[PDB]
Amino acid sequence: SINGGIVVAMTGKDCVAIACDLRFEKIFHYGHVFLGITGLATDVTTLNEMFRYKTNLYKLKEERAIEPETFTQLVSSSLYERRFGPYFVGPVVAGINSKSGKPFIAGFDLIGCIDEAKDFIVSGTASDQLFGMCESLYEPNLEPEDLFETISQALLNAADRDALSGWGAVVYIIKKDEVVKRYLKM
Amino acid sequence: LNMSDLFELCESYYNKDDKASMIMSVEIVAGLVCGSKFMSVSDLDKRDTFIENFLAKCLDYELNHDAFEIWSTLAWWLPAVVDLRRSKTFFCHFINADGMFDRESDAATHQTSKIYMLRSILMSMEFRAPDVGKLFDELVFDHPYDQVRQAVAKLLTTLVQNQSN
Amino acid sequence: YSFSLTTFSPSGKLGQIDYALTAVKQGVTSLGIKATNGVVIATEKKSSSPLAMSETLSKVSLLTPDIGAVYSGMGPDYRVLVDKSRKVAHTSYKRIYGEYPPTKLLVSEVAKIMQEATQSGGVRPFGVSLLIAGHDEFNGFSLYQVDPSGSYFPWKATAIGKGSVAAKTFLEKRWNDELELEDAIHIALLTLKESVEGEFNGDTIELAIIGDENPDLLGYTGIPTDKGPRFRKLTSQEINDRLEAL
Amino acid sequence: NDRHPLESTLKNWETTQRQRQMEQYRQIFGIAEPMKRTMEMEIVNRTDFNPLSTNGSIHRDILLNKECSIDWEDVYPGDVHSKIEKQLGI
Amino acid sequence: MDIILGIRVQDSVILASSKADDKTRQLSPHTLMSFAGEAGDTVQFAEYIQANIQLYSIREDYELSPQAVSSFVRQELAKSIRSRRPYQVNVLIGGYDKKKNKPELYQIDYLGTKVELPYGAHGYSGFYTFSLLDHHYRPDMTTEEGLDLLKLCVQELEKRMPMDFKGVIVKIVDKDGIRQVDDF
Amino acid sequence: MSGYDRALSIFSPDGHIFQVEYALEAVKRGTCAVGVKGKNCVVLGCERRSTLKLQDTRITPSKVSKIDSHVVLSFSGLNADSRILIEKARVEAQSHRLTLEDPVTVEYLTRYVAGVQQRYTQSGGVRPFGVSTLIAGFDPRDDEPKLYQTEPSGIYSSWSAQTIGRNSKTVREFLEKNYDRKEPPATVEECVKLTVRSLLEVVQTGAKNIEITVVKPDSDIVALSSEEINQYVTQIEQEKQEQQEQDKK
Amino acid sequence: TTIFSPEGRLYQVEYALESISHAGTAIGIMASDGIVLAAERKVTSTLLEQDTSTEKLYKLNDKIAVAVAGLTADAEILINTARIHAQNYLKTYNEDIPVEILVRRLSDIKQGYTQHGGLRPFGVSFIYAGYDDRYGYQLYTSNPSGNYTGWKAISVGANTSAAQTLLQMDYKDDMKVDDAIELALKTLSKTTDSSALTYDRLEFATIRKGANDGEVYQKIFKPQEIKDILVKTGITKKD
Repeated sequence: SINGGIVVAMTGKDCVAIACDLRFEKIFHYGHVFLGITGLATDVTTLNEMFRYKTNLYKLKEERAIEPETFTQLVSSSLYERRFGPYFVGPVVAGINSKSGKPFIAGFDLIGCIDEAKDFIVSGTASDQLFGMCESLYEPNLEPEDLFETISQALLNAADRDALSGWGAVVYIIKKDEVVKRYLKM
Repeated sequence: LNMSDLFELCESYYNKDDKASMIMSVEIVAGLVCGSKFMSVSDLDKRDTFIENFLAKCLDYELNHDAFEIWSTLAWWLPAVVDLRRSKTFFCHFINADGMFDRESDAATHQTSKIYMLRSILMSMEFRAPDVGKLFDELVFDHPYDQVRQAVAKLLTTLVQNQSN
Repeated sequence: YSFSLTTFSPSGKLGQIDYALTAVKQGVTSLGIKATNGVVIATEKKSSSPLAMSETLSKVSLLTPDIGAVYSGMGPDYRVLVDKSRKVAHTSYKRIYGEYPPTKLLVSEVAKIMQEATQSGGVRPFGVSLLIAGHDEFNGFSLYQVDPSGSYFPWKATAIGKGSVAAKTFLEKRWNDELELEDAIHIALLTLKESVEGEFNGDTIELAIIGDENPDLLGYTGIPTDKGPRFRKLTSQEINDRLEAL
Repeated sequence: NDRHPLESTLKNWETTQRQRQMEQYRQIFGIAEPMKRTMEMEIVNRTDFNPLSTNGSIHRDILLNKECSIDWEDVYPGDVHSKIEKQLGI
Repeated sequence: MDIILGIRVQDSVILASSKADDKTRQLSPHTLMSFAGEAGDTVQFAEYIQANIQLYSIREDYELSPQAVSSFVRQELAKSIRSRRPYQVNVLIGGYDKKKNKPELYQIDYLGTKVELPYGAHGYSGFYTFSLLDHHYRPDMTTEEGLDLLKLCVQELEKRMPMDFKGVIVKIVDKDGIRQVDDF
Repeated sequence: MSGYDRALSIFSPDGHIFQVEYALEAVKRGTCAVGVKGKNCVVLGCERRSTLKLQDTRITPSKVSKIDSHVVLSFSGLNADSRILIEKARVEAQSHRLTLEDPVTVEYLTRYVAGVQQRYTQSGGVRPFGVSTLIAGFDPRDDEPKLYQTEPSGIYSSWSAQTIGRNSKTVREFLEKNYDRKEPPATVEECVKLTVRSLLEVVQTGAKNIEITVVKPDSDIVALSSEEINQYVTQIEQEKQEQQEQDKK
Repeated sequence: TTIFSPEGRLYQVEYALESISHAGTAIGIMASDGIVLAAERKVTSTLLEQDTSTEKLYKLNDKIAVAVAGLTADAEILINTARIHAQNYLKTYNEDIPVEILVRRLSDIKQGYTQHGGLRPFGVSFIYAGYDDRYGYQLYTSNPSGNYTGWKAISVGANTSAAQTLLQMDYKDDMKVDDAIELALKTLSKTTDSSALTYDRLEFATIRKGANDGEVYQKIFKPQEIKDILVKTGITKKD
């Protein structure tokens, strides 16, 4: 129900990550592609319904699941359709090409301009505290366990250190043939 | 097998609730009456007393619509292929079937089935029917039910036709 | 209001579509072959006069940069389907997914257009059978046939038109599951050499391939991400050079 | 009103552009030309009913000169008895 | 006034709605909605929802889960705002899931924001109900403890707002379907 | 308009031998459907054709269809059509309340149904429905049982008992002898017993083929199960044995 | 032209029913713990692409499948409409579509194409399959008329009558999915016009539960998996 909240996304050697605020995850999945949406909670849920629909129909019509880059073009072209009255959101797609193995992260404004940073992505209000933390803690080509470590400490440090009893974070760590969802509490 | 092994097969297939099981019972009855040209005098008697009790159990109470279709099919088809005098109790069950002309009987559909089964037997024999002169004194032409009054009119038709040659 | 066409004949047949398959059966033959690393589609060009310039009558057509088409039947029916097929690829799929549709999704959409013409008052079914051939990252190379009914079929090889039964018998006799694109081109040139009504050379024959990407034909450099057209239409000199290797 | 400036214009754009074209053809070519063009469109629209397909028609795109052009309206589009009793009158 | 309160218990959902029409609609044998807001739009929206779930229940000879009625209510609430300036509406749906034997409670905002709850309120309340509920609330609370928590909650609301709200109607969904319970 | 009346031989106008007559032929070939009123109930009953051995009974539709909490519809003729005809009536009734703060009246559920059937007769090379229906129930705030029949032409009529479909002559003949309009069945049990006797004369085999729905005032709609109609069938068959053995000779 | 025969019967529906009576055989069987679908495919073409992903059998959503007898061009229009309705129900109610609601949905569209004279009817018969919590494993059939019926085992298309007789004598209410695998393969081998059954002539699928309590899984079998149930069953066209 809480409006806003933050999502963070990050690349490692053959792996991806998606951190998010709990206390209803912002982070959905459609097969191997993950979508963290920040913003108005009604638009986060309406977009979940809309992309679930579109991606189930895709899987039915095309005999295979929607790849991270294709899903990026679908989310941007769907968001653009809403041009005069958009979805009040910051979507963050992620996922590992099932035919290549390359990490992918992208994020968008409310009408679908594609960012495609090769390192990390942020979305939500007060992003630029986390943008500094994430630029400070990131390094290229991590293993999955260090990749979990850098994204989780970014979330903890940029966290409101005054209300850490109200805390809770979900970190999806996504690999080629495996996905682990760690819930994380203090 | 005995004859009675075929009287227990006929009994086992007679099942009011399944039309096809019920047909196989009436096909064994038809076979028992048709097979009469090959039967010995004691097997004849066994067949006649089995047929008497079997027909009485099937037809004297609680006839359903699918049973009436199968028995009306036998009543048309059987006299056209075997002489009903080969078996004392077959033509006798239909000609002497009780309450077949009782005006007070509210069982009018049952009574109509008896009249139409007898009519089918008399239509299938025609000028070879036995002395049915007792029927002319028994006919109602005054039944309260419309169904039993129209089986009587169609029966007088076949009785007049049987005399008319 | 007693209004429909292509109603059922008492033997369980659609009738008008049957007459539409007799128009297809009268056209100049076209054929298609799928190989291990590419595909081929081919046909003959029949001149109404030798004064006609058959550089203008293309029969083999680009639907998307990885998908080709060819027909047998009524060419006018085929010029109108090809331009709807092109519009469909862009409007239904490229403008939603930023990538072109597969050769099973575009064949379904072409077939949906031909089905709607059978189930209508006011319109006759199409007088064309279409061979659609192409490539996609997850399905790989594919060839399909579409008939006036709106029925579509995946084929390893096929032929349609006058010479089609003798072509399909040659295609069964010659096809094997390890063909390559230079092999399939030779088999297709051999098959049209039997079906040809007129003269056989690089000017009378249409031939296209969906093969490797050709980065020359993209017409701009700087973006390796964009591999460049798989669909290539053989030049009349290449056809004459391969017809010298025959 | 609170309603977007462009909304009523883009709602009626397809109708307005053809209605404006027919008036130019009346003016430059005379009443016969829009009388011909409206009757062709009437035959195409009225003889082409199929309750499960709403995606336009192939001959209407030839008639309207839309056979190689995409609008946002063609990439972003938007009961068989209810269709039947509208096509025939209730 | 137009207050709504909610205290779901181990084996029931308790919907309390302000006394005035109830502004709470029986959607089925085991589902209530309560609603609050701009009196024209909400009453008409609730009857549209009720007619669609009654039509489903007749057309199927079946019940609709408290989830499915709730997501239908959010989808129709959101779909009603796609040509309109948002009307003030809040929906509090409580029902009994007879295929899993759980009572369930949902809140929907004017923007169409589903939240699945232990307890909820709208219309005429601040942190006084929410603090009083969070201190006393338990996952296994009984219906009699729930009615006492609701009495504490209505007393806290009465003490802070001594004007006459004419008490509230309380209604319960459980194994036995809708029970209207007398409370004061 | 039919048979031997023919002036100077004859020739046909626009007239009788027509699509609606062939829809009436489709209705007569569909299973027997019956309804009888009582003092304070109405019972609708139907013939199932005897189910095939591989058919699935728990999901098989109840033939008598509830249109609303107080209205019930049964039919003979084409099933597919009756499914399309019940959908229109159900949404028409739910829409009635949503726009009139009033549940649909039984007479408005009969004028609407026959009314929509009449529009598919009138014109257009859209065919009429091969369906005839019984519509039964109660109005709200009343205790009078109602029972209507509708026909493919869009004609409708009120009956205190009626039958449609296969063999319905013989059933209507039995009802005219057993239903007294001065003293109708005074209790639900007798009303159900009368419908089971009425159907027992025309159904294929027995208790399998009958199925009944009882409507009562204040939305008390109640399908009877196989086991409940088996105890009615058995009681009626007991009374047949009792009547036969109470022969005096 | 959608006018009645003088018996009150529809000529076009009867002719569409003649068309599907040629259109290849399909069997469905409802075990105590899953549904089996199987269909026989007349591969008279060597160059037709077997190991194409579908022809007779299709997914409608994550727990519903169909078999088709009839025109595949007609079937694919209905199949897409059913897929759109399944996802539009899931979008509305957040819950997976009940099988009865979808099977009868396609039975209401197919009746409309039989009433209006501008439309020919659809030449298709569907043997639906699926799971939901309202009932459990359900097996339904629907035909060009818009009639639909619930079954424990059923055949459609060619050789229906021989297949129904073979089902009726071997079907048991308490059988397991592996017994329904065996039965559907036996039935088709005891019904086929082709000399013996083989993996490319056969389309197969199942609707089991698996090991994990929340699962229902719809394996539409690839050719190699069908070869394994063929060699296990004793149909076994094996080296």
